[PDB]
Amino acid sequence: MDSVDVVVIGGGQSGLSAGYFLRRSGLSYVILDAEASPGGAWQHAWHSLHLFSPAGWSSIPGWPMPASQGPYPARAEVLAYLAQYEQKYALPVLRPIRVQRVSHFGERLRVVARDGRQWLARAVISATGTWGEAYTPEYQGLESFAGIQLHSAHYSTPAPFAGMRVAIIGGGNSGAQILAEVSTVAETTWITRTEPAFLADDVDGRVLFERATEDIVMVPPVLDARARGVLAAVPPPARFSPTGMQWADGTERAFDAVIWCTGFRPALSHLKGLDLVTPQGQVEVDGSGLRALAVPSVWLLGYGDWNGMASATLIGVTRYAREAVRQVTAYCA
Amino acid sequence: MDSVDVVVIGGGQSGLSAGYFLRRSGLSYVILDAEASPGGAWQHAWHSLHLFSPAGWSSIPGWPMPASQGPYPARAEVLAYLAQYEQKYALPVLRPIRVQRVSHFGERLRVVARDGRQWLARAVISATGTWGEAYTPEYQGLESFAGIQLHSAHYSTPAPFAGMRVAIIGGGNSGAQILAEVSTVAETTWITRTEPAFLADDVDGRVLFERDIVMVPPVLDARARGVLAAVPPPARFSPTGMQWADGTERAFDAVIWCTGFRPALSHLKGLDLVTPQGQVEVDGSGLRALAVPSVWLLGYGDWNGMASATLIGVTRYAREAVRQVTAYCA
Ligand SMILES: Cc1cc2nc3c(=O)[nH]c(=O)nc-3n(C[C@H](O)[C@H](O)[C@H](O)COP(=O)(O)OP(=O)(O)OC[C@H]3O[C@@H](n4cnc5c(N)ncnc54)[C@H](O)[C@@H]3O)c2cc1C
Ligand SMILES: Cc1cc2nc3c(=O)[nH]c(=O)nc-3n(C[C@H](O)[C@H](O)[C@H](O)COP(=O)(O)OP(=O)(O)OC[C@H]3O[C@@H](n4cnc5c(N)ncnc54)[C@H](O)[C@@H]3O)c2cc1C
Repeated sequence: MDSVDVVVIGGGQSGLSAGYFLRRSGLSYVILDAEASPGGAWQHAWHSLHLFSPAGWSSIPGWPMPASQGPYPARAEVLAYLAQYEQKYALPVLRPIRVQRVSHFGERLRVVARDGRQWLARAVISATGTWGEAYTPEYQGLESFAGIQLHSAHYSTPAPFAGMRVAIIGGGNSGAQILAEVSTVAETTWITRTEPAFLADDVDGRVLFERATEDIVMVPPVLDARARGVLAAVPPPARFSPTGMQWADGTERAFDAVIWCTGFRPALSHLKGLDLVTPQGQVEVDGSGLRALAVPSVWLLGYGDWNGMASATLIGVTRYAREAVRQVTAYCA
Repeated sequence: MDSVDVVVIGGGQSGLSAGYFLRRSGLSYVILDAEASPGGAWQHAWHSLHLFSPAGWSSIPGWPMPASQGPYPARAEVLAYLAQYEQKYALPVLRPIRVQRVSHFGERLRVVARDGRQWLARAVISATGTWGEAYTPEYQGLESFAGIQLHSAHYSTPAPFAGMRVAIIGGGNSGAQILAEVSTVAETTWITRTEPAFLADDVDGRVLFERDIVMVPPVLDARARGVLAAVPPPARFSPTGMQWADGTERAFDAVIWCTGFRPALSHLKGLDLVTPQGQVEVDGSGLRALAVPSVWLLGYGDWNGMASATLIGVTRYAREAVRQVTAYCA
């Protein structure tokens, strides 16, 4: 049972960012991550994925992302970056470890792994991301649909959908990008809640970051899809049928497959039992967005806007990582 | 959407055995497996694990296990075997693929992967093993125990248990072996339902095939260190330990469940094949499913053939299953 000052849970961009700042502190720490390789959830993104901002705009603290081959970073490059980042700062990343549970051990916290390894931490920084909690909504008659379903989290390639009629549900960047790729081999139908909003052709995802005083980027395959005229959105249906869907007015479309691009929740099963997870799947944090209210020794990092505006982006996590790390450095004194 | 005659789900020793025979049939087939590497659930066994029979007695069809360095095969050798086995027979193993669902598509079956890939099969041989469905029983007050728990499926090394009081629950070969290893660094207590029965010192796991727990070297050792005393189940758990019928209390820092597994058949839910006992209802041969004739099952344990869930004993059922389906495809 190692005693450390800080345990960081999750070894993605968020955890590596926390790491960079903890290195410059005087504190003893470790970073626990469940994956086989470095790179967080990017290891699970689909093959064609590219970022929506250039390398300079996709960089975490200190060492920036190397310039990419094309205008936008490819999935591969993001992995290469995050790999080389750990080495560059020789960060204490133990991998693979699945943290099962964090629980009270007197004044400190006890972090337990699936295989019985244990750590004793004065502080914990949860940086586990969202990929692990894919969200599918509940629609009437869904349990009856005979076709194929998957979440965007497991989308990989358009091939399997060749020649099918396919519903893409969700109107974010993901929906748009996957719609773009699947429309190349399938009769496609984009189902969105509100009619989608595209940024301008001459601008990129850095814009979403610039709203940090407090929608979807025209990345090349999206430009292409627009030009092929497949970016028409339709409102949600009313019911699912065994073979398709049905709308308010009674119009019926058949589908062979459905791809849920309906987002994710924070992956905080390891904090259940500390009673920190709200029924909305978040935690209640202080005004800085970072520190948990019900248990002062737990900080959270990188999860999304409730945990800091644009914290769930490469560029935007840096600020909160700094703040979280100086906050805990104070706590350890 | 590939049409094949037979889809084998699971690329462990069971699936490779089904594979060996399907190769000698004239049939088109494929083997889908979820893991990163070959070797099935042996990739997940703990570091010190050795088999309880020699190599000759741990072999699947055709090409036998190479002789091992020591008297019993080590985890590493088992993986090496199963790796080379696939190359030797150039078996059609697609990996990694997670089969989500098998469902009716007219006369045939439709096998669907998590990422949308699809196959159209006249027949399906489920060989997904048990590792994926670890079983922990439900004891009173368990939710309250403050210490550490894991199933044997995630046991790895004794180090984390150094200096603790530790309960080992389950009295199989696993319990015994894990007890043997963890007793080297921890005050240990073996909790079993039935007082455990050891085979004789001069015999090994081949005996179990000739139809309880084998005296493999670390177990001999543990016997000699006097740590193989079993105790009956407790009555309830406390936050810091357990309590027996008579009211005696022992404290524990950790608990390791060696209480077995169920068959991993989530992919057959929805065909309504999975009994509430976690099995499926099969014909007299033990292999073919009753409620859906196009589904065979292989390697899952005694209900699916005596000693089917062993390296040596799966061979027979693989052959039988494969000749059964070869008949069905005609
Ligand atoms: C399709 C898609 C496109 C995106 N595009 C962009 C983009 O173009 N630009 C951009 O800035 N952002 C983008 N993001 C968002 C954000 O950059 C990613 O979500 C990124 O994955 C978040 O990094 P993270 O560390 O917060 O989460 P992750 O990278 O998911 O998480 C890090 C790690 O924590 C580990 N973990 C979780 N639980 C445990 C546990 N119990 N024990 C140990 N380890 C654990 C996980 O396995 C994972 O390795 C995109 C996201 C998606 C889904
Ligand atoms: C601790 C322990 C010790 C043992 N010791 C011995 C011994 O000494 N001698 C002996 O003969 N036997 C022993 N066995 C038993 C048996 O030999 C092994 O259990 C073996 O792993 C069973 O072979 P299998 O192929 O049926 O299962 P596995 O090897 O677990 O299964 C093969 C594959 O099915 C895959 N799979 C599951 N679901 C899906 C899906 N939905 N889609 C795609 N792929 C899937 C799994 O990923 C897995 O790789 C032992 C078992 C255990 C647990």
